[PDB]
Amino acid sequence: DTDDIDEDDESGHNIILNIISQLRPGCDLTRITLPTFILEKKSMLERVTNQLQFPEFLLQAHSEKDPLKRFLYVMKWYLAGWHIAPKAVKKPLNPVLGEYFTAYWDLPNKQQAYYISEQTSHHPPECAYFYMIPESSIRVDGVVIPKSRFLGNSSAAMMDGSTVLQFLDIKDGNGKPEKYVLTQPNVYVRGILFGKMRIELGDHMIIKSPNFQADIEFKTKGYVFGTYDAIEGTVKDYDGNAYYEISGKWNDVMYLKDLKQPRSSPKVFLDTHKESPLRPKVRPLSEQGEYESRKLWKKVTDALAVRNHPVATEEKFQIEDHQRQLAKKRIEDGVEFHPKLFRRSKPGEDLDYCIYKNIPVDEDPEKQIRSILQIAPILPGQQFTDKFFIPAFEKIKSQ
Repeated sequence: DTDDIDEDDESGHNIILNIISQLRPGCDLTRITLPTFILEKKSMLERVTNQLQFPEFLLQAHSEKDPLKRFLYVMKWYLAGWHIAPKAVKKPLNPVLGEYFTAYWDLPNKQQAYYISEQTSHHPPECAYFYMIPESSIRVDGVVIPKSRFLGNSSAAMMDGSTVLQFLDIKDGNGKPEKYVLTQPNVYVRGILFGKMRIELGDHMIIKSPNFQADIEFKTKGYVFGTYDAIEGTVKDYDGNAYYEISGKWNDVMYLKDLKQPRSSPKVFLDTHKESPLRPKVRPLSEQGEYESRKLWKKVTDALAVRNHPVATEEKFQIEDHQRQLAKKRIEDGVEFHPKLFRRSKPGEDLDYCIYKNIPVDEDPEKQIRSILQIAPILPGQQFTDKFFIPAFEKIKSQ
């Protein structure tokens, strides 16, 4: 699979050294087009679902009665997806504005999970996603907000997005659903000058719940601290009491140490080699829309799969130049882009965007499922209608 092949040969590396020579450390990469040979065959909208491929941990969390153990399972679920990634130094395609991707999972417990996402902003880039398992009262909303940076020998996507997880049938002290906020580590590429490129996850990831929190540092390989991919973090309450220390590597084995029993050794917490991922399902291509991820990028990804980069580049240009023309018209007409599927949040809320459709917390799961399926085609055989293309803000006025 080309996602796992490094195509950074001498000619290719020369192309990158070339680009690197125009930039000053600290600048962003919004002005330049990276070559196609550093692309994996997925839109960022779909790459997000890699992170959701271990729903069993989430289902366990939801069924776990003890608040602290429940927190741990959420942390386990959230950490599990990161190693599901290209083996080569490759990144997902930057989605076009209004691009959308939907997917579902048929879960071991015979329920379904549903996923809807859309690219809501181009300058600066942002996409929003929504994921729900109504039959288990589990709801997830989030956004990706990548800020690209050239740093010299390094570059990065500084990840400012976050995720909100809610257990709808577990009420907190307010009578509201138990809520977790989870942030994202930064994604670095090192060795863009000297030697071979390598991706590292980078700084701090935060997980907050009503009763517990964790701050997890994704360690950067020394010089003196010479190992890749390690994490270190503590699970605390809000009175400063530490319960567990997490350690290990996000792409190998992670361990938890019971700080209450300091004689004990760290115990296996998540072994990424032993856990089997569950991949999303997607409607057939013939059923997908013009700006639906896999269909939109199909000619690009076909060319990528056979390593035909002149074609991949040409196909990517036609798509991206088309979007440039659409953006010009908008400015000419005094109009702005408005997402189809996500409504803008009010100030002081957790996320820039949330799915537009009202899905009452205590509504029967069967009714919640029908509401979800009315938002966009997700399951095989579903159809588009004009409503889909109406902006979210117009659809919340009717609601």
